[PDB]
Amino acid sequence: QTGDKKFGMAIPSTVMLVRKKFQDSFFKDNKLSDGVSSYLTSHTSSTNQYVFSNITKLVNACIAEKEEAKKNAGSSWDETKWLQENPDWNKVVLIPVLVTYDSSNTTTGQANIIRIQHDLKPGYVRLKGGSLGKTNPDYKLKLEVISTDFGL
Amino acid sequence: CDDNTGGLGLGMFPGNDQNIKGKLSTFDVTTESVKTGDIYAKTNIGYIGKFTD
Amino acid sequence: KYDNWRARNEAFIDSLANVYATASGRGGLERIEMLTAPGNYIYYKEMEPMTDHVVKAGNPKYTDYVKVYYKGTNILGEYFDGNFKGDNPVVDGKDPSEGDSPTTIFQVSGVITGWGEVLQRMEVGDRWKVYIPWDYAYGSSGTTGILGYSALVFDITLLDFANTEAELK
Amino acid sequence: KSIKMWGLSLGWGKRLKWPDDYFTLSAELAYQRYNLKDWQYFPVTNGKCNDLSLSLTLARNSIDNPIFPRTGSDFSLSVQLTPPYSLFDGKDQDNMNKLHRWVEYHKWKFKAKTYTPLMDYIAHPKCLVLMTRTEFGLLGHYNKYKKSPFGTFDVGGDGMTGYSSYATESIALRGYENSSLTPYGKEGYAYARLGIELRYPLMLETSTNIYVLGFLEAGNAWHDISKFNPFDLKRSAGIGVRIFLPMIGMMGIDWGYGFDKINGSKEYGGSQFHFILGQE
Amino acid sequence: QNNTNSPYTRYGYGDLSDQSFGNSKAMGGIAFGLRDGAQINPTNPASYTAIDSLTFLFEGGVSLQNMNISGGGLKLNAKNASFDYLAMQFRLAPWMAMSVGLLPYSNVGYTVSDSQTTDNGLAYSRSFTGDGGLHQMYVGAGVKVLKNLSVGVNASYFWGDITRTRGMFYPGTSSYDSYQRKMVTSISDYKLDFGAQYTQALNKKSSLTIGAVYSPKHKLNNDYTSIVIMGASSSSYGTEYKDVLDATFELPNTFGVGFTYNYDKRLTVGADYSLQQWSKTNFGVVTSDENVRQDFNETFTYCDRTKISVGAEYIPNLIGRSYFAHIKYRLGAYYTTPYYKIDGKKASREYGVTAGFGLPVPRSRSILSISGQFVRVKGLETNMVNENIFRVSIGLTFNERWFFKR
Amino acid sequence: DATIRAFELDTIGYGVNYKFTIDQVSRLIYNVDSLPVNADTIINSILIKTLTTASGIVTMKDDQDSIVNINDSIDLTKYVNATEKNNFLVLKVWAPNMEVQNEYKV
Amino acid sequence: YAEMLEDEKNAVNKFIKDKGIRIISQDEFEKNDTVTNLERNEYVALSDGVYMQIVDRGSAENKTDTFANNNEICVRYIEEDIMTRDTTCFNVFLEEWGDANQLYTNPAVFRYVAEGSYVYGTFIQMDYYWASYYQSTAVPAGWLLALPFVRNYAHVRLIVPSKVGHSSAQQYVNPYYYDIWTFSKALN
Repeated sequence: QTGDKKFGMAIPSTVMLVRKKFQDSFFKDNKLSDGVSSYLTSHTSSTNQYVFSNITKLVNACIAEKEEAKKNAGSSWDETKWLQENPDWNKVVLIPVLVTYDSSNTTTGQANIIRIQHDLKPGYVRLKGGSLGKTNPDYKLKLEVISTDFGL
Repeated sequence: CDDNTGGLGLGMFPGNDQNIKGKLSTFDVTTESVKTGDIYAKTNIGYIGKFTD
Repeated sequence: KYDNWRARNEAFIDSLANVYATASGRGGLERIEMLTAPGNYIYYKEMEPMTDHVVKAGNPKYTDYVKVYYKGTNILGEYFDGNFKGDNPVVDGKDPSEGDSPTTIFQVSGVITGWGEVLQRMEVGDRWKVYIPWDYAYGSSGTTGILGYSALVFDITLLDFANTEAELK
Repeated sequence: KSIKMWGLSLGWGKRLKWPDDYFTLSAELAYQRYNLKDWQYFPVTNGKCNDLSLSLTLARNSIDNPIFPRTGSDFSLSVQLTPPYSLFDGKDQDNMNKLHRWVEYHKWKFKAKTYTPLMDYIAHPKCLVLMTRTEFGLLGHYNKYKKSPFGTFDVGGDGMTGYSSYATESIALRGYENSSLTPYGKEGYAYARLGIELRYPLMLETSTNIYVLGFLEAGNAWHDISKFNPFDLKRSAGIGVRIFLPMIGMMGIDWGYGFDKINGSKEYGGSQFHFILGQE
Repeated sequence: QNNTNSPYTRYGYGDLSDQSFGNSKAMGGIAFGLRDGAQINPTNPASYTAIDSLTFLFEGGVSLQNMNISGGGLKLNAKNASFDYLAMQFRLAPWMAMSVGLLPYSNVGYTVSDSQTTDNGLAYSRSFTGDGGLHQMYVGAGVKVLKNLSVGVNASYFWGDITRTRGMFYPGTSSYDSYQRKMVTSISDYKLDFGAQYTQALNKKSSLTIGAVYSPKHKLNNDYTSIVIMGASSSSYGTEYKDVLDATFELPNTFGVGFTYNYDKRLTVGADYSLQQWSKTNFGVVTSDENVRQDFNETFTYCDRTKISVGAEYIPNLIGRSYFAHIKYRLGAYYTTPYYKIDGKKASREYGVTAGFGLPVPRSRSILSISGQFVRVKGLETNMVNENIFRVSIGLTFNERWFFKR
Repeated sequence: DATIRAFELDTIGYGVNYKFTIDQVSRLIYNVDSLPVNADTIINSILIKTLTTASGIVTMKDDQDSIVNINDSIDLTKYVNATEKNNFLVLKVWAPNMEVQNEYKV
Repeated sequence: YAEMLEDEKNAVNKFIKDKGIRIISQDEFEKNDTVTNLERNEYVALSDGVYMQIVDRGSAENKTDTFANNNEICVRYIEEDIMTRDTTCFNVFLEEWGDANQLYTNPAVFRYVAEGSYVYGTFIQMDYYWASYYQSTAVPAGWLLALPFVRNYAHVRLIVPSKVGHSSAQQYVNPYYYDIWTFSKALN
């Protein structure tokens, strides 16, 4: 944060990552976090990071969607056409959210989430990477995947 | 009472057991700023005031 | 891997101690007398001074506060704790996989004796790499993440020091 | 909030003449009732349960001295049925406090001990003896789903601690905490316990009797009867002493070192102490 | 991990345990032709008819071991302990005897681990374990059809469970899912074993016996299953994607033959030979997944096992007043080609030398049978391990006057 | 054989404590926030506390080296604003082996 | 007592016979279209022993905005104890307590969860009286059985046995009667 201002705007404490297909439907239907289509994480002030740490279910969901589309189309499939349409198949958005918990089951503590909603108090943060990463590889994020290779 | 045998044994196990490996690979993700749109707020708090940044 | 930890850590300290006494150019090392045990020395290496000093001449005191970038590592170079994880602190960092480092506040009397001795002789904006014996580190059993009887090596950047936190934070 | 248990039994024994005249047959009939509400250490939580059981036991006993035997053996083979209501005789948490108005099982046991002297005896009658144990048990079920929640086995430690409850059978396994191999949700439906012992008496008298021993135990228990495996056991070892009092039973001290782990954890192994009272 | 730590046990049913009781374990395992009436012998059912009239024999046994394991310049050792037999035997008629007992058939035990680091900086660790075995509980009888000749059978329940796992773990990583596949094979069927013995009265004081034993080829009821676990941890069970398969398991035809010479009841010598037709067994599984199929076909594959053994025991001047005249002295040695096939070629070849005693209890007919055995397993190809294994063996034949009547 | 320090002083106003900086390189002690004008009547007889060091033997020059009365009250009005007409409260602290020697001026 | 407390059915039968109340089976309730007649004081025998009467099925002109999963529902009610015939809990206006402004100014609001099994609900906002008296956030399970049979702004009357009551009714084994003046979809 800039300026060392006394009463300035703070970094959003909790953010949600959701597939762009559900960008507005998620909040209009009052859904809770899906696990296979959206994730919640807190800011890690000791490193200045938002980290999601395992988004495997979302990747499998996207792969299954495209494979099912290819299976239904059969011999008349065209990969370029199907990526030229449905341009938000593989896009996700990061949203500041306000998350509230229930208070009961207190001694055997669990703290279930009961409402996720848009964060409307003033706050901001400046993230690394940007639109110049579309052309220049210095300004582009990396996604890290680890797997088991059976050698077949 | 020992429970380890160490690592002696691999090399005689069948191929589909001793060929399994782990791996790390990385892929590139682009990000950009986008406008908010017409969000559905629906909160019970009412906000009143002004400030300059 | 971690066999006979104490002897090899002490041997590392002795290697630095006699290198300063026999090598050309002191092997790059410099040293300070330790006020909690006169006659003992802490060994350190001078590094690239900063370019955004808050122009605070003088050296920190024993009972006042300090703002730093720091990283702590053991003899094999492995990570222990700190504000940064690469080979330099990160500010306006170009690489989008690493964030800009936070700054942390400490009290000179509230840290291990090695820090408490070396911080009283830096001037704002110095960068030093310091080599502290296990006698003046946490020592003996050690904290979480320390295998006991460990000689830590720290990389310190002094940004600012003050009498209270509220005029520093 | 409490748990209520009461019952009674009647039995009838008879000496045989077929193999030899040491064999004794025994038959017994028993009744028990369990009474509960909002209780939690049993799978059953709310209701009342009954059981009628008929037991046949065939035993042979040929030892010389009850308190410090020196020759002979003690064999027992027992089977304990309760009528099979799941079959046509009776025909027709999710529904587990249901269907156990009457509980169903058939329990089998084998139990053998074997005492030999190692230095002549008769002469210098203080002597020195080698003992030997071998116990097996099965709690079978007529129907795969209507397995009995009562009468299961509980194993690990002194064994005496289990008689704070009377709906289970407690089995000592020396060198492993107490009730360690059978925690909540893993009640024992089959078990095995083996083990040598070498014993030397310090004093044998009318009022008090003393002896010291070193052992070599090995035991285990399974939540599933189909995975019974008497060659996969939690081994042990140790030493101990026992006291017989003029106006009280046994009291004794046993130390044991558990060698193998339990359920992947070494927390229950290592050095352990057991404090035996009454009689095993 | 209660009988073995040899990593050869990742193949087949493990390694077959020899159900050799106290006298045979010191005498190299020459159990086919033996008629030593003071101790039990389940390996040939025709041997039961030698028991004295009023006696009941109850035998048991332990064993400790120290395996020196070597390969590729690495050296290590590992120490376990076992339970090898328990059996009862008694007489039903002047011409028939019966026995019931509990025996091992084969065991598995191995943990073999690993730790690594990729060039990209990721550290990872693997872990291949195994546990379980096959067991046998039997009831058998032997009868005299002629004054020289005895025959007998063992009918056995035959059950077990062998479990074998593969893991992939990433120490130091904050949050991740571990991969582990646990292939299990439960078995529950029956096994039949047949034998005969004949004794000849040479030279009025000696005697020579010959024995043979046979068990037919068999196909086993089983419950083979292919579990893959995902995401298990120190706090969570993960998820299990089970998979049930139509696998076929078998036991081969087995043949054995041997003899024992005996003199003045002071000396016995003998030798045995046996062959098991493992290479003529049709193991297999049917599935749509090639990885599983290849594993099955590479882990359950065999070669013909053969065994050659020789041994003796000597009991000097058993009526003189000195305890060392009452002690049975035993010796033996044996050779085996194990049934392991690794790659296309045969895996190992093993040798053994054995010695032991026969300590009797005074004023009783119980026997304590302390015995010891050195065995060396040599790998026949450069990538495989060599073993030097040592083992004591305690066992007690209780024996008491049981069926007496006035 | 160290000379670690935590030198402190008690409430001057009710619930008001003043912080002292400890310059071990230059061997002197002072409070950054100056005492109020009212205090010259209060520190006339006042109590020192938390003077913790590796071995508590400490003395002040008087001819003699008399031992400190750490548990007793003291007149500090002679030692105020000691930078000019310099009149520090100068005191000597001993190491536990009595080999290492130090003085501090307050 | 342990099993003797389950005699709540005697008290419910007393509470039924003390008033004009008729019982209809669900298989008749769902076949005369769907209505409990108010001139005859009909009640349906629902699942888990709940007796329920719809006084107004609600939203009669729109007919489409029924309740469903992830909704937040506002409840106004008055609660009567069956064993001793006493008004125990409420958040509605009545002249006998008209000047007690704290009790009735704010409603109770709960989230409604309706996945493939085990319907349940959690209070987001408890009313002042419930929040001080019972201090628990779990909705009486008997209420949730009524939602599939009504629409927005419905008026229903329920008798709730102990097995599906709130955290006090489940311990002291006490049935209750609720006059739910309104179920509403939550605005703002």
